[PDB]
Amino acid sequence: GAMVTAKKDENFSEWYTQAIVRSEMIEYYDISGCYIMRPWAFHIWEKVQRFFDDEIKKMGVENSYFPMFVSRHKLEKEPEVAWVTHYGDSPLPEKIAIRPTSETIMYPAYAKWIRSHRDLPLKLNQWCSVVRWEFKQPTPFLRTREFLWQEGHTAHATEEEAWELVLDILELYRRWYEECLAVPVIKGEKSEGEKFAGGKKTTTVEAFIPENGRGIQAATSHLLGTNFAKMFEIEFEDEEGHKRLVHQTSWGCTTRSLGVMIMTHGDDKGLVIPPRVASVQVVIIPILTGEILGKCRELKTMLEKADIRVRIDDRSNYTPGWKYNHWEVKGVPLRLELGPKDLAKGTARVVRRDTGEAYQISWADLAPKLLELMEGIQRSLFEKAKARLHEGIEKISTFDEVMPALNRKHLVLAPWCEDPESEEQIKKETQKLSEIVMTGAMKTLCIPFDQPPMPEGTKCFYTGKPAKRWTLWGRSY
Amino acid sequence: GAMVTAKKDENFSEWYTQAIVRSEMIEYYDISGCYIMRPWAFHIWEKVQRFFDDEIKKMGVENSYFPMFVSRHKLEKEPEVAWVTHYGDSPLPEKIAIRPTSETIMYPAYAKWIRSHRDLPLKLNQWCSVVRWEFKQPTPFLRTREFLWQEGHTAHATEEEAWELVLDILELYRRWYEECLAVPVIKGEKSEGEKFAGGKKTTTVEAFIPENGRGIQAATSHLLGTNFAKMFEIEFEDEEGHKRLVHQTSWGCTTRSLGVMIMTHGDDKGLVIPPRVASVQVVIIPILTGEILGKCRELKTMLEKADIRVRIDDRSNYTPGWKYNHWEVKGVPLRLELGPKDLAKGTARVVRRDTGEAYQISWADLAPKLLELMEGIQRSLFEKAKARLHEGIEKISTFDEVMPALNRKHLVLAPWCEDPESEEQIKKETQKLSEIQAIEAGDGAMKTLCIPFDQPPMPEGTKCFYTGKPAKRWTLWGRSY
Ligand SMILES: Cc1cc(N2CC[C@](C#N)(C3(C)CC3)C2=O)cc(C(=O)NCc2cc(F)cc(-c3cnn(C)c3)c2)n1
Ligand SMILES: Cc1cc(N2CC[C@](C#N)(C3(C)CC3)C2=O)cc(C(=O)NCc2cc(F)cc(-c3cnn(C)c3)c2)n1
Ligand code: PRO
Ligand code: PRO
Repeated sequence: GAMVTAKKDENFSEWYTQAIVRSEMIEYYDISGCYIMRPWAFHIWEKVQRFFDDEIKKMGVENSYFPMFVSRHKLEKEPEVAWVTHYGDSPLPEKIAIRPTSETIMYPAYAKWIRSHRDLPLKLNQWCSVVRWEFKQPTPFLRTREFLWQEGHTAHATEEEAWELVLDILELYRRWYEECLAVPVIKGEKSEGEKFAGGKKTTTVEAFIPENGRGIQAATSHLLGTNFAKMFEIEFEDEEGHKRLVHQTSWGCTTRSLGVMIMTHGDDKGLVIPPRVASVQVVIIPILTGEILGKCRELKTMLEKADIRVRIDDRSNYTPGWKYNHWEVKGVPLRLELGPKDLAKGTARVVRRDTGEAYQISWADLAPKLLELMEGIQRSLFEKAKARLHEGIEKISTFDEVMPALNRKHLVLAPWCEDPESEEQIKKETQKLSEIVMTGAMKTLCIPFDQPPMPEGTKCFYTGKPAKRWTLWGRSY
Repeated sequence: GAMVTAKKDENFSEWYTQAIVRSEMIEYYDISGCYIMRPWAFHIWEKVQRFFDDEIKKMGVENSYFPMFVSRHKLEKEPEVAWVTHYGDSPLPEKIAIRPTSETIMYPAYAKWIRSHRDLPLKLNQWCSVVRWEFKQPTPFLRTREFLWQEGHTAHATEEEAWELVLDILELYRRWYEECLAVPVIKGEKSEGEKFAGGKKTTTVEAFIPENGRGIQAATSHLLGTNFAKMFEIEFEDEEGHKRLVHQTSWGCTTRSLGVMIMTHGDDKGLVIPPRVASVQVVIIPILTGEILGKCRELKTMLEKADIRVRIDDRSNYTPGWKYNHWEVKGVPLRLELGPKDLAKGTARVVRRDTGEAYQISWADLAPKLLELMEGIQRSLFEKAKARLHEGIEKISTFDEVMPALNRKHLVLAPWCEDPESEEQIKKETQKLSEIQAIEAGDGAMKTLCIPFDQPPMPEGTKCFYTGKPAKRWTLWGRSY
């Protein structure tokens, strides 16, 4: 048999490795930092990809594909980049490099395509792989040297429109995590030191892993503004003849979501998959003759008439207990058992994956009851995570409250004056205090949109200067 | 005013570039061999990809994604590969390679995954890009140094099942080209020298460009057989305990398809895009003031209720004829003109892209008539291309018939004994003659395309059209891409 023996609330690392390995999600590779995405993990990426694609196509964004290579001189305009130097056995003219981001590849094309305001807005997106090479230790799904992602780049006439689309894409990411993956995220504004290089303002959705008390950036949505139009000479004309700079936005989302989705919902038994991204929503396990096996196909067709995803585990050379454990660690939401007594009884027995609750349902009520079951499972999966999230955040006043809260594996919400030097000072002294496999330092995660009230007079929690906004702090990824 | 000045049947080389550039399908990148696929071609790639994906999901094939790099030792296991050596300024402990094809990447994992007969069959597929860095003349879509594709790799317990899957995948490719792209292909078997390296037998579909009389391999499906399992120790335990080798198949299809489609259908005006893959099936062009745009949007919604892809070109800054030409070079099959005189009569004037025939349809009859018209356009495009294909293939007996046919921009179906030395000699001999021909012109070899599945009868005996040996089968020959 193949199941999970590690406990999630003890050795979280080994539990994560077991849950993602013993569920046929990843496979190791001989090249460090890279992993093989098996179909069970990929059919979730497919669902979130199709959803986000439909949504951005409703916004008018069109898909495209730009090369994976970039000339050296077009990238030298403002590391962890990999370069190509040979073709078989001979050297090339210029050493071309692999894309860590397609701004320097697409924007030369944007300047050529954009001439008049009638060419705006230009909204492009592409689904591609991206290489980011670091010495540091790799972690599956979260810190991968080569990850799949979507990256969209838009160019608008005015900054108002650009900012509006930035926020719309951030809302799309919020739905991606909260509605599709049932992982609660916090919308926020990035720090000046934590924001995208060369951009004006960077928006983000942040997630929280309670087991290690670490924050992690789910997705990102940037307002580049005109800072990149200067770098790449992307200009247009209004109906007055005046050459003006375009306002650019860029945004992206990786397979890191999947990893987050796992840590938020897996338990000591393995995976739990929200019914909205589950490749197989209901698995039918026949228990043994032709009558039972043929009735299972009738029930499969019936549930497929309700757009439910059903696979019958008619595999004969496998004990039913092995199928139980197999699909338990797989994370399938509802498992459906049908034996001979069930077929005679005219009912079936389903066991939900989140709580283990058993249900006896008649065949005439099977489809709507399973719909209600999946909806309730998704809602509860999201609510438990929301509760853990808000119990993992502490509202503080001074810095003397920081180190206890960090030790409780929590985050802090503090009044901050946004002095960029103060953030580095705070990181340094939090690391120093933690010193007494990753750092113990505390940095900014975001400046949440849902801003709590700032009282009449107020004070920064570190420098004592007048505080500007509430900031989320914590040990991060 | 992006038009197409070139003539397709005169300067075809330039016509292709004009048709693909002034439709805003491709854009040029500073690195040779790499091209930017703008949305107008990518929304065709999207449709063919959704089609093939649904169809292979019916076959139990599940999608995945393997890394884009391969180790040196695992790749050199028995070229045109791009090798990564540095990160920033520092070199690497081992040099890695960018994938030309992911056999050496997936198959080490196959060896780990297959243990018993219960793990078989195993059907994987991935949609990604591959980098073949040939340093010859790059052609958009046709021969690029970086191109998108799907590659599917399967492993079975017996070879009959593997070959069955091979032929099913090849049929899926024939549907991809003839039912989606409306481009006729020929199913066939690759020669012993042109088959996939290390494989047992390669099946293929071939397409024909008449303007330069060239054959081009549309897609491919390989029977690797037992050969790769020997390389990567991919074995399983039989139902009886005997340890045996898997039988593997590998198949793939690239963006080249799109390219071929263009060459098959575009005319002197620009693109012609088959309606089953077109991003905009019907373009509504207001003749230019809300009285007209309102009815345009009403018709847009009504046609959308019939799953018709409609975009209304309400850009008031251009003349209607400019819009006509702009959506003609893009190859939109149907153009719906709605003038102010049309609003009182309650009709609209629809013009199709392939023939130019113009119809005037009532608003109520709009949806079913446009459905019928798109079906007819698809049928007529494919049937015209199929007739052109059968006009361009010459059935021959002697090598004396070869050079005439090749000079007519044609292919030859000839009885062949299938000895590989014979193929190489015919290649060299056709080149050594086409060059002597072109000497007196102020400025060409022929190779095997496929051994078609629909073999004509082979009379008793019959001599190979080049060597005089007893002929095996009718092979396709022509100048290749
Ligand atoms: C899956 C994924 C997604 C990402 N991004 C980047 C873009 C983004 C999106 N979208 C955001 C901007 C974050 C939202 C995303 O998810 C970034 C990375 C990444 O740095 N991988 C390189 C790498 C390899 C490795 F072996 C180890 C490390 C490492 C780092 N610190 N330590 C201690 C080890 C890092 N890996
Ligand atoms: C788009 C694409 C698809 C392919 N495959 C991959 C799979 C396949 C499909 N489908 C099949 C093998 C046909 C089944 C296909 O077409 C192969 C290639 C390719 O060799 N590109 C490298 C290249 C660059 C270049 F600048 C020039 C040349 C060149 C070659 N001869 N001359 C005179 C110039 C070649 N380019
Ligand atoms: O990688 C990043 O962080 C940004 C967002 C997508 C494109 N560049
Ligand atoms: O590259 C090729 O020719 C084959 C097609 C599938 C993968 N390998």
